[PDB]
Amino acid sequence: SNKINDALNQHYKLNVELGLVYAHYAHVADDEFDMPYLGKFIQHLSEDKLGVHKEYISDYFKRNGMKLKTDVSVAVKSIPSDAKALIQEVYARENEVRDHVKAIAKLALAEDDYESFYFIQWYVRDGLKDLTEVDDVVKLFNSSNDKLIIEETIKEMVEHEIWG
Amino acid sequence: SNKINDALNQHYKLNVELGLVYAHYAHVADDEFDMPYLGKFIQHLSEDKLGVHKEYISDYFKRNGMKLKTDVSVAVKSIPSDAKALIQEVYARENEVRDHVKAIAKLALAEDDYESFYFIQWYVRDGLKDLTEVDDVVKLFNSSNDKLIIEETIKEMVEHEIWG
Amino acid sequence: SNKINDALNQHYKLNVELGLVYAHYAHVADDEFDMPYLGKFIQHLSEDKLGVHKEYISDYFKRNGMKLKTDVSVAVKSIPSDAKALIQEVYARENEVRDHVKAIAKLALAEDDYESFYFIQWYVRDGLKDLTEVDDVVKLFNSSNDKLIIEETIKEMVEHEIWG
Amino acid sequence: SNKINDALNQHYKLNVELGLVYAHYAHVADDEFDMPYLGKFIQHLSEDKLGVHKEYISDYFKRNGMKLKTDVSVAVKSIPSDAKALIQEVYARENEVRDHVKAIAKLALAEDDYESFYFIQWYVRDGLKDLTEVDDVVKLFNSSNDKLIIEETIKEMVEHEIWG
Amino acid sequence: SNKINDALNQHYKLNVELGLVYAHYAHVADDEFDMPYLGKFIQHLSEDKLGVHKEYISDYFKRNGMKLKTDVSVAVKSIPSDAKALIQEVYARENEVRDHVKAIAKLALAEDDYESFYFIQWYVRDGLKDLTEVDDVVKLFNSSNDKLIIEETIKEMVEHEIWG
Amino acid sequence: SNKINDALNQHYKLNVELGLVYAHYAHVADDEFDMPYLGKFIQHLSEDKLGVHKEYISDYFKRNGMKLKTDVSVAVKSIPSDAKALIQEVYARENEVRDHVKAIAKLALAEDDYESFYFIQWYVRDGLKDLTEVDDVVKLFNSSNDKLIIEETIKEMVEHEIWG
Ligand SMILES: [Fe+3]
Ligand SMILES: [Fe+3]
Ligand SMILES: [Fe+3]
Ligand SMILES: [Fe+3]
Ligand SMILES: [Fe+3]
Ligand SMILES: [Fe+3]
Repeated sequence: SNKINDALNQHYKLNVELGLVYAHYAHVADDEFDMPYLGKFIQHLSEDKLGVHKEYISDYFKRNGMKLKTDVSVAVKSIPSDAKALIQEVYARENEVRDHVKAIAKLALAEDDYESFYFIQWYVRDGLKDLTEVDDVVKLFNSSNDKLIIEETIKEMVEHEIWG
Repeated sequence: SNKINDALNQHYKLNVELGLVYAHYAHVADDEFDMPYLGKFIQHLSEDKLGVHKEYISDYFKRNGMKLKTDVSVAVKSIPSDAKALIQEVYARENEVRDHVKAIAKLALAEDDYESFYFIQWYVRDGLKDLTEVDDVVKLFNSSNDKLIIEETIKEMVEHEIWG
Repeated sequence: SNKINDALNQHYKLNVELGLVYAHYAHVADDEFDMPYLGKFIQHLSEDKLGVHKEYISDYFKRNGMKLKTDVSVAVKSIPSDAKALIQEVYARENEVRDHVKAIAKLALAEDDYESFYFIQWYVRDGLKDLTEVDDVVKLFNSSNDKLIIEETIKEMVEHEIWG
Repeated sequence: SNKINDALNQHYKLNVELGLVYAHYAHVADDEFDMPYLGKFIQHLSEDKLGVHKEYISDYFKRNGMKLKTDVSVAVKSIPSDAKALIQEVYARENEVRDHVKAIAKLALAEDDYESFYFIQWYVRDGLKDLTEVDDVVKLFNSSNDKLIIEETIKEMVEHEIWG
Repeated sequence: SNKINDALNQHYKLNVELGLVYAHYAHVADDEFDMPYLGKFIQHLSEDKLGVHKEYISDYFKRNGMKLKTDVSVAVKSIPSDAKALIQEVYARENEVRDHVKAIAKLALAEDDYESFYFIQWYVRDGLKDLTEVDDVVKLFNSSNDKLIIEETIKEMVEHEIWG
Repeated sequence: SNKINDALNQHYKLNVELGLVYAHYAHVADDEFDMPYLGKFIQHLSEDKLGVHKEYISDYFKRNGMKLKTDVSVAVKSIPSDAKALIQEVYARENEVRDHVKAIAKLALAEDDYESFYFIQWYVRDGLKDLTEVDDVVKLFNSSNDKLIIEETIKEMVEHEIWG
């Protein structure tokens, strides 16, 4: 089936682009907003987005017999004003990748291709896991106004059976 | 100094592009040329190119006070015919990054910016180290004709005080 | 060469004077500004400035055959108003010692005296390391207004491969 | 009481000056008189003179409520002829610091300031301890004429309940 | 570049010749001057001169792509009169190899060949290290006149972070 | 006896020359014939030829009362075409040193100098041991034609009561 091929290629592309964008956001949050631990958090997100999230697609392509296509285009020319807008933008990106994964899963189940469904279950779980991990931090900036308190909270954060 | 800034930005861009290209080459060498261990070798190269090689530039920029710029554009539309041409192309890329690093070091020393010189010494070493690691394998395909012998050699390979 | 001798003697003198000044600043920050941990931080700076930073110059003089000269004159008759101005003054002193080291390195390389260059590389690294360590704390007083939060941050602070 | 303040400030100044002078003497004894172990001995003396001997005064000032004053002036323009005159000069400096401490203790007891007396007991002990440690070595150069025998003796030296 | 090739070939030749000469001097100091430990010292020097000091040049030639040339010519027909002249001659040889290394480093930096500079830094350090190790012993024969005292000193000698 | 002196001096000279020649052959076999393990083998041979094989003669000369003479002259201006001719030349050198040792032993026994006979027994054993070790490898190139198989054999080789 070529529809699953196209959808998984789109997901590969999206994952690479998000990895690079998150890396840049982590750097700019460390260098300008004077919050190194928000930088470490977004850097861990970027590493997970550039590692297993695309290595698994490459491996599945090796295993079932599809063709891979590399095509990336990223140019970060705009950044938000403070840490709150930055973390809300990261949250929106996660909320979008959730819907993309849902669309791929529906397409796979409508093709009678149950190996691809069993494959995409991992993503329909990890999407919610990571969105929750990011929402836990976007909730912080609604709770206090001293930067160092939020810093220590995120520090102790970085220091389940269904989802986790 | 802005010249060092421009040169290091160019190096950042080059490193990201090479990382992606090497990842694709590793996959296509595993999937088509029936050599998984050449795939593992090129994958380790891609990981080193996408990790520390750009994280160190990001950290140095954080530390001295320069501005980072993300701009990538990669589209792999051509691949070689057999493993020998693939490994020779990888070798050529390494031979090019060597010259790029040499130019950066000359520019840094001609600016009276000795912190950047002390910083780029690491790269003028790692360039030769990695070029040697790749030449060791491009020498293999001039020595035998059975694929599995080369496979076992690379397997035992993956299994100094100045350079290393 | 006598020019390198004069430059290294000037550096010896500067290091001794900075050691004493930092010791006094640590005491006055402990006794008046009610911040003992800022005192401990500046005391560790003073110890590093009065120890190895001049012992290494004495050793190099013993080793290559130059003459040492002791001449100190310090009189701290003015102190800043609050901890922020104190830490900014410490930062300025670090930013000055950086330029002094850069000048010595240029002079050494222009003399064809490569042993002195290999010797001063240690200083062109440690300058950036220590300036970063002090900037990390001068960033704190732009982030909060409760003294004890900054205290706990510095406490957990006191509790790399290129630079560090 | 301000008299104790003045006396302890004088002792602080004297200790810093002696520290620097002893450091220079250690270097010149290592570099010219071809005796590295006499250098190590005088260096340990200089470290003890520049460390606890003034840190304790700084701490006591923090604790009782007096003001500290930093004012140093050292210029070593003359050095003795051989190791014997050097060690005799060090001995004379110790014999002088003994009398200075005795004067401070008398002044403290004549003021009805018994905390300062309890504080200065440590110094009236350490003075005799260190003078004895130096006399043990100035006795050596009255016993032999081979430099290396004295060297081995001092080496094994560097390798009580009332005083010690 | 062929100039660096010629210079490194000259250094290879010089190192082999010095190795052989030092071996002969060690033997003759053991057999005639009745000092076995001076023999052991000079033998360790000869081993370091014949081992890594030329193996590293061979390895660098393998690594960058230059050609090696073996041409040796040694004939020890004259020896000094006592141990003092012997150790002073060894010292002079070290003082000469220092200048040879300095010339090679200048030539490398004037060619814009920074890999050779990074390579020769090791030698510009080891030269000073070894010259200091030999001067420590040539200082002994200015301190005493009993042979066995010097023997025990050298015995305990044979029994840093920048240089060492 | 001076005849034994002359013969042992000749053996000393021969051993030094063979050491240097073998070192060069090891390098050229690593750099040109693309066989690093043959290089390691010949390097171990060169180390044994330059170490104990001449240190024992130096020690025996110290012990019985003869005079040592250093005179070397080597110029490697010709090398064979492939690894087989190289290893056959090494074998011929071993076959020659065997006969030289036999001649020395006959001369010693014909002089009624039984200490020299007891001394040379070690060499009349080690000659056969080393010739066998080299013949084991010159037999390999008569058994296969893939370079990497021979490589793995020599690798596992490098990884008795009369002779050994
Ligand atoms: Fe994830
Ligand atoms: Fe690398
Ligand atoms: Fe420091
Ligand atoms: Fe003391
Ligand atoms: Fe050495
Ligand atoms: Fe042998």
